[PDB]
Amino acid sequence: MKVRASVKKLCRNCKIVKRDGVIRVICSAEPKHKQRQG
Amino acid sequence: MLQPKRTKFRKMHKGRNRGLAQGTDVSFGSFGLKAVGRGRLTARQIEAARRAMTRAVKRQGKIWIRVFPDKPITEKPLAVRMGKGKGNVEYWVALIQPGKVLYEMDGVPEELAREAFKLAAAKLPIKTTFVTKTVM
Amino acid sequence: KTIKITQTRSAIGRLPKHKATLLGLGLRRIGHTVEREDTPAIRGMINAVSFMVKVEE
Amino acid sequence: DKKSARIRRATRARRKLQELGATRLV
Amino acid sequence: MFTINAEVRKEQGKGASRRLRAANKFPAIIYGGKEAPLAIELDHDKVMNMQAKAEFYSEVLTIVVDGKEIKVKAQDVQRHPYKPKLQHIDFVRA
Amino acid sequence: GSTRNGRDSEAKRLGVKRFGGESVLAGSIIVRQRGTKFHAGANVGCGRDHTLFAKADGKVKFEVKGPKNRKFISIEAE
RNA sequence: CGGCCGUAGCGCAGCGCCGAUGGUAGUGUGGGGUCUCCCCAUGCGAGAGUAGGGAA
RNA sequence: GCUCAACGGAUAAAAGGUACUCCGGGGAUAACAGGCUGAUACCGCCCAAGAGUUCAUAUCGACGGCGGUGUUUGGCACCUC
RNA sequence: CCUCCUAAAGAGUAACGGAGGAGCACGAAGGUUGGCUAAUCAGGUUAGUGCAAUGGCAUAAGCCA
RNA sequence: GGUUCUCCCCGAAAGCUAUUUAGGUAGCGCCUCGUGAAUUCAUCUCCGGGGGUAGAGCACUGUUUCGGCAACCCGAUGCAAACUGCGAAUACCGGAGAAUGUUAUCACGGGAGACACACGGCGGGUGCUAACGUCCGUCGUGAAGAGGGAAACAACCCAGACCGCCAGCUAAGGUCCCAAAGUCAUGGUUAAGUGGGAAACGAUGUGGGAAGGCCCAGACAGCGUCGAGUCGGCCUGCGCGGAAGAU
Ligand SMILES: CN(C)[C@@H]1C(O)=C(C(N)=O)C(=O)[C@@]2(O)C(O)=C3C(=O)c4c(cc5ccc(CN6CC(F)C6)cc5c4O)C[C@H]3C[C@@H]12
Ligand SMILES: CN(C)[C@@H]1C(O)=C(C(N)=O)C(=O)[C@@]2(O)C(O)=C3C(=O)c4c(cc5ccc(CN6CC(F)C6)cc5c4O)C[C@H]3C[C@@H]12
Ligand SMILES: [K+]
Ligand SMILES: [K+]
Ligand SMILES: [K+]
Ligand SMILES: [K+]
Ligand SMILES: [K+]
Ligand SMILES: [K+]
Ligand SMILES: [K+]
Ligand SMILES: [K+]
Ligand SMILES: [K+]
Ligand SMILES: [K+]
Ligand SMILES: [K+]
Ligand SMILES: [K+]
Ligand SMILES: [Mg+2]
Ligand SMILES: [Mg+2]
Ligand SMILES: [Mg+2]
Ligand SMILES: [Mg+2]
Ligand SMILES: [Mg+2]
Ligand SMILES: [Mg+2]
Ligand SMILES: [Mg+2]
Ligand SMILES: [Mg+2]
Ligand SMILES: [Mg+2]
Ligand SMILES: [Mg+2]
Ligand SMILES: [Mg+2]
Ligand SMILES: [Mg+2]
Ligand SMILES: [Mg+2]
Ligand SMILES: [Mg+2]
Ligand SMILES: [Mg+2]
Ligand SMILES: [Mg+2]
Ligand SMILES: [Mg+2]
Ligand SMILES: [Mg+2]
Ligand SMILES: [Mg+2]
Ligand SMILES: [Mg+2]
Ligand SMILES: [Mg+2]
Ligand SMILES: [Mg+2]
Ligand SMILES: [Mg+2]
Ligand SMILES: [Mg+2]
Ligand SMILES: [Mg+2]
Ligand SMILES: [Mg+2]
Ligand SMILES: [Mg+2]
Ligand SMILES: [Mg+2]
Ligand SMILES: [Mg+2]
Ligand SMILES: [Mg+2]
Ligand SMILES: [Mg+2]
Ligand SMILES: [Mg+2]
Ligand SMILES: [Mg+2]
Ligand SMILES: [Mg+2]
Ligand SMILES: [Mg+2]
Ligand SMILES: [Zn+2]
Repeated sequence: MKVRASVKKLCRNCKIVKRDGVIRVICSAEPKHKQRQG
Repeated sequence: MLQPKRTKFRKMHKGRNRGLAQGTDVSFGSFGLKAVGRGRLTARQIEAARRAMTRAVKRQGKIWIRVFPDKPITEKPLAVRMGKGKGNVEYWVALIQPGKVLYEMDGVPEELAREAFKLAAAKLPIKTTFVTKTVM
Repeated sequence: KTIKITQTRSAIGRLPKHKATLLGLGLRRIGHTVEREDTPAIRGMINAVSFMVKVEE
Repeated sequence: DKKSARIRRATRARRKLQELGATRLV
Repeated sequence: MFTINAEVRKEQGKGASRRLRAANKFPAIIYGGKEAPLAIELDHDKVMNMQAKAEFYSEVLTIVVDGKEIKVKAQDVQRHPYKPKLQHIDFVRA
Repeated sequence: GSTRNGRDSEAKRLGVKRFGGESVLAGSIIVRQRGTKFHAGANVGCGRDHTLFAKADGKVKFEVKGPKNRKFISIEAE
């Protein structure tokens, strides 16, 4: 999990999702691309 | 790093930074980076932004810097009291007002200019916007 | 013809020239109403302190 | 030039006579 | 070609002009020829879209004001300093 | 931690002493100046420090005159 | 000899020069904001430039 | 007849020490602590040149940018002489 | 003590604010009359002013007798 | 340091200049008392004035970038407290005219106090456009001013307390309960307790708007199928993350 103020799609398999008031990047391809805004 | 080669005087009154900019049109190139905010741009910031946009275009096309840092800014060293004369010149700034075209670019696709200026804008303390040359 | 002028706000904290204008109109306190001749000179005094008087014409 | 040079030569005295309000024999 | 609908301005000066632009309009002027200048107000978004076309500045335009059709060229444009907006346009009778 | 500045001279109270239309007595100074920013017109003298002064009683009059568009002060004898 | 002081001077409209209208900048007073700077009401309103004038 | 230049000129004529000290005063004014501030400091973040065989973002983060703390070095002299 | 800026288009206006000068010179470098016109490489004062800076200066206040 | 009864009227200053002067003092400024004198003074309107600030501009003094011809020169772009071929608002000086004002003005004389100012607004120097910092200009308040508001809070907002009233109307600020007054009306927005601490920057949060590209010649997604819209930028309202401190 990357915890950052700037969360972004890093590839075409990344998806932005808001869960429980938190912006997250989930990626099916790359676990390194998983991000949480914080 | 830009700096006047010579000046009449070494030190300048603080002054103020009111008003809207002169030089609000893309006058030289095809595309421009325009200040939306107000502030000071240091010579180091101008250079950091220049290097960023220049690398992004891989030295294709042409870049103009429309701003020039001609205002000397003094600072007092640490552990000195107030007064005892004005401080020493440490760096140079350009005063920026809203509307000022900061940089212009020609001889690249718009898409590449937009990317180059996005990378440059991230080096600057003032909000900016991408602009294109107009007929009138 | 005459006009009635009423002071609507305090003179406290006003500029010296505004206090001098109220004196020129003869207004003494909040709610004081004076009857004055309708002349350009009088209208200019009203204009100068329009924010703290009201005209009944 | 001769005329313009003479006009220059004339001016000071002429301006003085106007200052004095003198009737002038030119 | 380019049909601009306009109204004659009732008020002029800074106060009136800023009120126009707050209401999504902007002032303009038609001059030239011999007839006196005509101060007009235009709809902002309409003209802003028109003048994105390059031929707005080249070709003759028609300003329909109070029913009358007046043929003009764009002479000068004052743009907002940093927003994509028009402050003022000069039209010359042509 | 020291300054090489810190000097100035006394202010000289130059400028216009009697403005347009003011009634003056003969001798009255109209303007104190450095050089002839204003020039002496009718019934006005120019002193050694370029002071313009009234040579007659009357009203001060400012005028732009002549080919250099220079400022002249006169007294209209009144 | 003067008035006038570039619409008047140069060159031979090509320049100088003059110059609206509108908008913009600023700003007195009162009021307001997110107040390093702005905005609103009202009054005053450039400079530059534009149309035009112009060979006194 | 004055570099009476400390230039409205105390006298014609004048340097220091005191931790052996002393008096009148001042928080009108310093040293401590508090306060205000946050340049500096410390911590966090933005951009991503590049390093990382390859690959900016595992790890690191040049040139520059934005904050937080009150937390170092300081500024100020508001409280207490 | 002088000049400029700070100084908010009358005057004045502070700081261990920003920049420079004076503590003279000259019996002509003063008075007046007559005359004259610069830098620069055509130009038009971009020169000059006994010495700072500012304001002046062609009718010259500049240059010569 | 202290300076002892009462009431009534007026009411400062914390500035300039000089000072072996700087927390002292003197003259002037500002207070008071007395006397005398002009439409003397103020406000507004109109008229006569000089500006070189704000703004602007780039011929000049400097500075600055690009191009054409590394100088000059020509074209294009900016910058200036100590630049100005331009140039306000205001302010100031003078004149005229009303109305208003307990002469509000000036002179002379008796008596002073004061010459540590503070904060706030506006224009600035200094400092980091740091300081409840420092130094000027100017206005306001405190000082020397109570009352109401801003929880509390000299200096902010409203407002100037002669005395009495168990009357009434309002100002700022308020009206669910503490706590006086709308659980008021109509139309919207917000879901964050945002409101009620918030920056670069990040994001299919959500409202509004103006254009667009593609679409029953079948789009868009998913699997030729398929059967209605779909797509992503711009502008704008309100929110979200960014957000760690010691009883
Ligand atoms: C004194 N008063 C006007 C306010 C007050 O009464 C209170 C209170 N709680 O009652 C305050 O908190 C107050 O004293 C205060 O401390 C404030 C602030 O600290 C403050 C405020 C607003 C701000 C807005 C923007 C910024 C940005 N900063 C300026 C630069 F340094 C970056 C800072 C603010 C700030 O510090 C509110 C006031 C209200 C005060
Ligand atoms: C609600 N309460 C906690 C305070 C309060 O009672 C008042 C008041 N006047 O009574 C406030 O003003 C307050 O509500 C408020 O609005 C504040 C601010 O606005 C504020 C404050 C401090 C700040 C400090 C720094 C900054 C700037 N940085 C950069 C940005 F990311 C943060 C802003 C501030 C600010 O806006 C004080 C509080 C006090 C509040
Ligand atoms: K006089
Ligand atoms: K002395
Ligand atoms: K001794
Ligand atoms: K952070
Ligand atoms: K990798
Ligand atoms: K102590
Ligand atoms: K001689
Ligand atoms: K005294
Ligand atoms: K007295
Ligand atoms: K002040
Ligand atoms: K008071
Ligand atoms: K809350
Ligand atoms: Mg959970
Ligand atoms: Mg206005
Ligand atoms: Mg001086
Ligand atoms: Mg002349
Ligand atoms: Mg004009
Ligand atoms: Mg002395
Ligand atoms: Mg003792
Ligand atoms: Mg103290
Ligand atoms: Mg301490
Ligand atoms: Mg400390
Ligand atoms: Mg202090
Ligand atoms: Mg304490
Ligand atoms: Mg002055
Ligand atoms: Mg002034
Ligand atoms: Mg003073
Ligand atoms: Mg001589
Ligand atoms: Mg009293
Ligand atoms: Mg300016
Ligand atoms: Mg003293
Ligand atoms: Mg004092
Ligand atoms: Mg003071
Ligand atoms: Mg201030
Ligand atoms: Mg203070
Ligand atoms: Mg302060
Ligand atoms: Mg006291
Ligand atoms: Mg009170
Ligand atoms: Mg109270
Ligand atoms: Mg509070
Ligand atoms: Mg509060
Ligand atoms: Mg209370
Ligand atoms: Mg009621
Ligand atoms: Mg109740
Ligand atoms: Mg209800
Ligand atoms: Mg909250
Ligand atoms: Mg937030
Ligand atoms: Zn991914």
